[PDB]
Amino acid sequence: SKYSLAPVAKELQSLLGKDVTFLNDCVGPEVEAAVKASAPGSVILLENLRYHIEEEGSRKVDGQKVKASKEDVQKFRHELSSLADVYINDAFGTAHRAHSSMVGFDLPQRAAGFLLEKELKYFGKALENPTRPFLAILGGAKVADKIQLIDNLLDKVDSIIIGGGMAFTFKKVLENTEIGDSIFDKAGAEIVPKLMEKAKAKGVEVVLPVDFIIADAFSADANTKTVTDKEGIPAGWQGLDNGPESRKLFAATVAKAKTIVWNGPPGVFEFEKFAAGTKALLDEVVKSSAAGNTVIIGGGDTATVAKKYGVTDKISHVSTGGGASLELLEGKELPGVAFLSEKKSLSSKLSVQDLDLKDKRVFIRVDFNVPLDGKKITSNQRIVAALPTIKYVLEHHPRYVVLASHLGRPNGERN
Repeated sequence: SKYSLAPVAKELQSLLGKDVTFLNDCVGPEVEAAVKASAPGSVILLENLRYHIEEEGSRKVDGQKVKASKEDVQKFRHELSSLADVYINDAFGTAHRAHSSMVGFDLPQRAAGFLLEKELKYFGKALENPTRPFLAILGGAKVADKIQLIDNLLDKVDSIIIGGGMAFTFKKVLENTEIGDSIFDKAGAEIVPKLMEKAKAKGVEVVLPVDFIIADAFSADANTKTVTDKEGIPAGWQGLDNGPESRKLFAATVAKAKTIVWNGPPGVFEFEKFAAGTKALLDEVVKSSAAGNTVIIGGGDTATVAKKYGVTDKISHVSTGGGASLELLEGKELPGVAFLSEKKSLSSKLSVQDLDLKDKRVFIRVDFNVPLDGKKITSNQRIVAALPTIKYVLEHHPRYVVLASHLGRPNGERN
């Protein structure tokens, strides 16, 4: 079956050098029986949690949402729960979701794993107590979306680069720039003044692009040409990337920073033609961490850029999250994180390390949502990254270590 975690159990066994019992489900008498029948200290990997509608809580049948009742959901959670004495969450990328594997273990022995810990830590120090200047680079199509993100960041950054399609609303509202058919956010336009007034009151330098690579159609082979903000964008065109001067301007700002949080590329890097400002910005960000500074790449978007050009090892921290990263930056409490244990901060929270794990049935929600394109993993990175926690727990003599995760989108059904 397509979204089966079967290959992962196979890979994890070698990666661990310890036998891994793979189960064909995550809940049910058979899972409960197999687990109880495991040798002491065994490692067990359950089947894709999302084979069940009550993990997420709903699924879509022909574009028709089908939501599970709270009781069936509470049932699933109870079943998940019955497999463990200790619950460790090491799945940062799903922590912003109020899913069963995230918020359904009704037991006090709950803790964060090393990887989730790292995520919270990095984003915690940056937002809370960074080496200054603290620079935040944002990029995206919509500003209406980033309102709470931008607003939370102004309370902490020294400088903020706003690039990408969202820039245009900022540019048309503030400097009445001639944007062509560029993405304009009528809703965000209303709030830009409020946000700018806040930046001034806090001493934040807001850096916008001053020139743009414009296209006659939003496609990989559209006609392009460079224009400055002064020149403006004509009808039939739209900005899809940073211009040559906006890059020197962003590069200068990047150079000034001691802590950087990058969340959104400056242009459409997916398009070979509109990827220059991004490779440029990304080149700047690497030099900065090379010079010893703290560069954290958030999102999944920006993280894709780091991987695309192969410089992940050059960055202080590329977030695994994506929507989880974003929520941290907006300062929202993550469902799965507010679910964790005490002290309330990011840099805080109970950890695997704090709990007694000997003779304990240790359940760990890992991230084995590895990419596939050969009905076999194409990047076991996520699996490799999960090992320290697994290995830490194993080293502590547990009754066993039950592992759960999701993979792909089975859509609340086996597929």
